[PDB]
Amino acid sequence: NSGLHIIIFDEIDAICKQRGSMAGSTGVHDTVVNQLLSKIDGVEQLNNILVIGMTNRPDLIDEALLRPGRLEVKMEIGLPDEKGRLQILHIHTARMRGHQLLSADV
Amino acid sequence: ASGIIMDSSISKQALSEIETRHSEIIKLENSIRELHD
Amino acid sequence: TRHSEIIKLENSIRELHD
Amino acid sequence: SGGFIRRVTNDARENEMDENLE
Repeated sequence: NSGLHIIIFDEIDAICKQRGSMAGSTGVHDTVVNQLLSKIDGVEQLNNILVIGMTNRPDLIDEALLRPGRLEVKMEIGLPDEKGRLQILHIHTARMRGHQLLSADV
Repeated sequence: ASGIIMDSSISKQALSEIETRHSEIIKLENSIRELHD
Repeated sequence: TRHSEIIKLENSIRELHD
Repeated sequence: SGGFIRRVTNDARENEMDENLE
């Protein structure tokens, strides 16, 4: 009956690179990954968390983390097409058109 | 010439010397309070 | 030096009390 | 008798203390 807790990692490819790639760079860069893995899904179980991650280089993250049960839903956001551009231009000119600051020949 | 490295650090609680013993001056104040009484 | 001064103070206090 | 507090902690708090006792 618990609530919901949200965590938002930003630029997750800065601390979660592949294990054994650089000897942990003096150790910390490996123990960090091990602790995170053990915490997301371990012997004890949690059912009221949600973790969101973002990155521009998605082929560097550790494989043992991108498996079902840890980070399932992977999504790719790409450039829009004509209808998308029309919708984006419609979103960002509502306030002007509301107060009549936009000419009638646009 | 490979170079440009880093390191980690630890600490130590070196102020082991006790201080509680010299702070139990209450009894002398009690005796002098009795004297003033 | 602790013992001498502490005992001296105690002696003076006890004598005053008595 | 030359002092009353063992200055294991140094700091001013001890010093004044001692004088007062004397």
